[PDB]
Amino acid sequence: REERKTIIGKLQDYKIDTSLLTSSKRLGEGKKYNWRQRVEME
Amino acid sequence: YNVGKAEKDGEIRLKNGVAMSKEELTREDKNRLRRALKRKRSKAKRNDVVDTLSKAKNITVINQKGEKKDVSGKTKKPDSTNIKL
Amino acid sequence: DLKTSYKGISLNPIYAGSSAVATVSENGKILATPVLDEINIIDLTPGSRKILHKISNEDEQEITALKLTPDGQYLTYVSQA
Amino acid sequence: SQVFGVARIYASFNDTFVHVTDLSGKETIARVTGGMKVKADRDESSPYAAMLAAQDVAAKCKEVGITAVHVKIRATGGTRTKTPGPGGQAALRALARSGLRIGRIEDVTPVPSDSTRKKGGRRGRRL
Amino acid sequence: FELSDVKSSKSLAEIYEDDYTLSEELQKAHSEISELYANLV
Amino acid sequence: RTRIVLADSKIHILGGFTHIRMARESVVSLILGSPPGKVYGNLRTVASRLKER
Amino acid sequence: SAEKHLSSVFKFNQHILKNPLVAQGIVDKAQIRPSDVVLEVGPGTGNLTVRILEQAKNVVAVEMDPRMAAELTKRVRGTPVEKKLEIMLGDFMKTELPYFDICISNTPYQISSPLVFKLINQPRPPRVSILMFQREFALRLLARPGDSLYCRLSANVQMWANVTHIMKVGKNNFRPPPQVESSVVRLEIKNPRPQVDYNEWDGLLRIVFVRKNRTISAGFKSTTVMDILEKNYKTFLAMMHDVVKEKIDTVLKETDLGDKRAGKCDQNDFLRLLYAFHQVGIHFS
Amino acid sequence: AVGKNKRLSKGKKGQKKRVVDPFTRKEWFDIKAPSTFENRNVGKTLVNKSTSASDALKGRVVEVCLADLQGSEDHSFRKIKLRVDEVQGKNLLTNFHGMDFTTDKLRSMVRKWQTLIEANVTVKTSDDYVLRIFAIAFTRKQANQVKRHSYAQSSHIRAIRKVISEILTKEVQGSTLAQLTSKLIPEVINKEIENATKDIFPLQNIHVRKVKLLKQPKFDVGALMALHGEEKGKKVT
Amino acid sequence: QVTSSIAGNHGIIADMRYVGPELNKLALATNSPSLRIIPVPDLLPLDVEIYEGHEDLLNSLDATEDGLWIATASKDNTAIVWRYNENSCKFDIYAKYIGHSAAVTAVGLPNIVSKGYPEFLLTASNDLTIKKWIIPKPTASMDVQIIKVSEYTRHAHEKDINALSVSPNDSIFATASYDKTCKIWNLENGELEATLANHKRGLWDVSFCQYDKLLATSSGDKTVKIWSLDTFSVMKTLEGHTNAVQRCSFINKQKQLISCGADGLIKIWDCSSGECLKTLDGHNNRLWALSTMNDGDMIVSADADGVFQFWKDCTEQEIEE
RNA sequence: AUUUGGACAAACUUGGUCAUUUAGAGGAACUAAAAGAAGGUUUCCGUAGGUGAACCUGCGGAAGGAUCAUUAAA
Ligand SMILES: [Mg+2]
Ligand SMILES: [Mg+2]
Ligand SMILES: [Mg+2]
Repeated sequence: REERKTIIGKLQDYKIDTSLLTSSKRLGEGKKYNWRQRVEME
Repeated sequence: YNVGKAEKDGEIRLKNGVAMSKEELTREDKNRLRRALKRKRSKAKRNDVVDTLSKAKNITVINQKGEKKDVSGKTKKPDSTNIKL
Repeated sequence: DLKTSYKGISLNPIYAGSSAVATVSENGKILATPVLDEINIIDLTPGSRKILHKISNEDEQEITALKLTPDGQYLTYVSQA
Repeated sequence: SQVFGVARIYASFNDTFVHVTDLSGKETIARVTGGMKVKADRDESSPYAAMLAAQDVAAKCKEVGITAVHVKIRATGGTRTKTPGPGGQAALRALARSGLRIGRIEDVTPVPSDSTRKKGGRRGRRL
Repeated sequence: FELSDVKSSKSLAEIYEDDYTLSEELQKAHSEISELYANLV
Repeated sequence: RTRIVLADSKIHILGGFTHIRMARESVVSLILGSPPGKVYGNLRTVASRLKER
Repeated sequence: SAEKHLSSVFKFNQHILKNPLVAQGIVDKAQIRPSDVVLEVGPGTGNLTVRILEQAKNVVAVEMDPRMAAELTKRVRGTPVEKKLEIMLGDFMKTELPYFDICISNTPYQISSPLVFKLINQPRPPRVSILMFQREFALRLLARPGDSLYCRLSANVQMWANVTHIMKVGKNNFRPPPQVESSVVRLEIKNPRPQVDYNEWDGLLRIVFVRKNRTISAGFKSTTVMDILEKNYKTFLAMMHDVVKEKIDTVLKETDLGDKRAGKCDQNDFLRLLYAFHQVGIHFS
Repeated sequence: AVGKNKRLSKGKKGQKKRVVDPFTRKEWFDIKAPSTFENRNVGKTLVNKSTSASDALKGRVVEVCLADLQGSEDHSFRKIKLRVDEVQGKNLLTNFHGMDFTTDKLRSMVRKWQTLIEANVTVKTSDDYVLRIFAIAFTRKQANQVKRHSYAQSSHIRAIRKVISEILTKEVQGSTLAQLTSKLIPEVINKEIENATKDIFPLQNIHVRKVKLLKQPKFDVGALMALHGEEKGKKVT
Repeated sequence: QVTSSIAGNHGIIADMRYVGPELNKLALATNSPSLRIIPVPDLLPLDVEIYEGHEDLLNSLDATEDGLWIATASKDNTAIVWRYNENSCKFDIYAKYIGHSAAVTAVGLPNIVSKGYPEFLLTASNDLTIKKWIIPKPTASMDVQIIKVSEYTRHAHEKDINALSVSPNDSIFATASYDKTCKIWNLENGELEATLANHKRGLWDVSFCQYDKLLATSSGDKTVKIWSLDTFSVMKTLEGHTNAVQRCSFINKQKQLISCGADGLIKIWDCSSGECLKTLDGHNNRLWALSTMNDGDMIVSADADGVFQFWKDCTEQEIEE
């Protein structure tokens, strides 16, 4: 268990987002905006 | 031939042979006719599942989209200012 | 307010869906054009263009050849039948 | 006074092709399928859809100049069934009614001397 | 419903032929029952 | 409402288009190994429908 | 006239348990505190749900069959516990479930795997869950490293929870009897959740459990895996196929796991493999 | 499926308009068979008019029944491929390209309780046409035979195959392509095989099943003209 | 020279715009290289004006609100700008834009024209890029100006770009692609403002609400979604189409939306509540084109068979009766 | 390029002031409310797998699994 805690602690130094990473699931496949109102109103 | 129910939806036809349009009736006459029908009706399985669901209040329906709605079909929905004021 | 009720006017094609050549009368006033299994006899008088007649065989057989007499009194056509 | 084409009928389980060409086969005159003649996918292989396709093809043949055709009907063949189905029989009857001379009828299904594995698996297919 | 597992004496044209053109056998027994009941009575 | 010729491993089915497709599924079930008793039961369900329509 | 809406979500088209000891044993093992709100999956007629209603603060029942919901409703009308029950009708996997401390489920086995991960990913997840699965699927949750049934599910589920066998339920205990054996198991989601990205953990496991009884080195030999990892390395640099080959070789050699089998590896071996890959810049997912 | 209910596809968006009938620009061409065949007219084919027409016509292969070419139904089950080589004034001059049987005839011949013997040889004519011949034969039972079957021992089959290959090689080598064709029509090769194999084992349905043309020499217009048995124009005014 | 031409049919119509100084003319982008312009019928119009400047069929079309400018996107990888010549009362080729690798599928013109001429041109192509082209100031030479340099070029989508829409103030524009997403770009820089990815099938159309900050998108999943440009999130989802929705437009300012489907039906929705008020059935084929005039008082829809329907608002007439 | 001053002036933040829709909870009015059945599934062996598993799948094998009709020829 104490080894688990040390390894998990060291991971956060190397942590990133995963949105752009390809999933391993792929291995198988191989004026103002509303000026128009303004003219009509006046 | 025997006199039956009114063919039009806006009229009352009795077995007496007398027809009555809802437009020509006065308000007092519409009330007694409503109560007269009530007396007549009083003495006179999936659907059984549906009404039981509607009768109970602690029922929430989840549609295909996952959104939460009541048995009736309308979306099921304290603040200090609201309660104090 | 809300814009719900709408009234539509249709503009169908007069000449389409066939290999037959359109024909016109000698004076150039009457034009007969095949549209699939139907024929549109059209008046070309300027200011008053209209569909004089609509001929629909209903047999579903298209028009192969279509001819309007030079005088414009008769229309002769042949179908795939 | 008798110009011959070749009416190549391909009757699959899910469709029927009626394809008329010249004697060489390099030159297409009219290709119509049963799926061009029906509103539902389920009916593309029907004998009804094959009859509409063949009548549609026969009319185009008479216009171009073809007055007779040889018939080369086929099934999918290969690892699948070797006999043309009811859709193909329907087209052949429709061509005969059409008024074109029918020259010679042959079955040209692709029959393997040997095959690769069929798609079903060890337990079979076509429930 | 009972499904016949024996060869049909009617040819495939005949099964279509008769389609072109509550039960008589059921009513046939009914006449027989009335005959038997009438005689016994 | 069809007729079937079982010539060794070669099956020919004669009938109307919708009918011969009904006959083909039953034959294919038997080939795939479904016992005849279970097949005979399904035939009764479809046979009942055929008379209704 | 509710037929309009309920017919648009249900068509109005099961194996019922018949041993009271199984039903009783489940609720006692839950150890429901008097201040616990309980999510109950698969109320059935209501044999169990009444027992949970007696000892729980509030009970939220999720059902899929409108008939079975009505049967639940009838069994609690005009009762002291009517005010503690909330029935959610319809597919409950798409909906966002409320907060709950305990989950007691007579799961439809079709949704066993999705459910086990729905609870684990639930924000502020439950502390204990008594779930009933089939023997084959249940034994894979309970499988230990080096067992024959050790798989991706065993490794993934054991990183976020601890699964313990409670009892076995035979096919005879249901009517009509199913063709497969059943089993009741306890799942305890870990609090705090371990600080390992789910996508990274699952991403590594998928590549190496394609052939669990094959060496880890062979798992990284597939061209498609190389293509996936090569793109991911490019993404890392953005914020070289030959290079990735050398990077994978060093990690597998240094960790001394390249000649090991995933079926005979534990959490630490995968964690060491995961960490070593991060050092060389290879992020799986 | 052309119904409205059919879901819209991506490919329907922009489609070319049909504004030209292709058959307006097509030109018809007459196909003529070599002189070895009795009926030289073998129909007609069409091609786009020259903008050239000759290029698309050359190399074009047409297969026809021998019964049409000879006007006798004895050849109903045999087909001849003809390849266009020269075009002269709307006449496409063709040469022998291959021969094959109908599928129905082959299935008709293959029967149970007998031995199927097939031989093939790759051999070249004197004109340097490399071709592959396929011969098929079947064992038969004698007039007084009482056994149900007529199987041959594998020693007989190898002996028969050796004899057939020897005959096929001899006939092709000592002959030109045009002369080889003249042998195929009267089925004289098959009678030669029957006589040679008579003392080994009785046989039936001896046929030259197929002929493939693998390689061809340099095309020679003069030889083609002779095989078919120049024309000044007419002044345009 | 030809005195006059009669149109037997107009083929398959991809897009339409109201054009001309009185907006009585209707420009068509058919499956033909020629730009057809027909007069709006009095409510048989055989006559047609055929302008030939392109080499292949026209994918899309846009015009300015005054009607004196037209932009045509063609399958020959080029875009032309046409200007109305009051002297001849006919449109003339003003400029050509040649730098695309594949077919130009969508084109866009400014909604504000202050100098008397439009100043930019947005184009999208099957090479999956969007380019901003500047339009030259008018020159007396009256010779076609050929432009081969674009203000910017941005890679936009992974699948063919189907529609392009410009906001009222010319500050942003949106592209709809069959890769199931709609992207909003800053018109001045081309910077990606947002990505609207909620549909399950590829998008066929995208339409800015000309009055309020709203965007409507139509997809092959048979639904239309309304997006808030402030939050860039789906406000409503409109269901009811049996087949894919190919066109969507706002009418009656923010109040209502009109959509066309491959089933051939035109539906009018209520944006606030998202329920179909009315269904117009006059077509027997898919509808690739839908143009409105005077904020939906007049609506024109074109069938794939070549049938036009001219819908005229008549609510107040009905209410009076 | 860049600087001073003078008007035009988009766009932003703010407290107001006008007009329009609009959410829950109350209070209190008016009107309407003429109906009346049953129904998918051969049994296994060896081996290898499984995350919408009340069971699925790949490979080779077994019957310990219900044979009708035509058929020598001429
Ligand atoms: Mg099938
Ligand atoms: Mg096994
Ligand atoms: Mg053995």
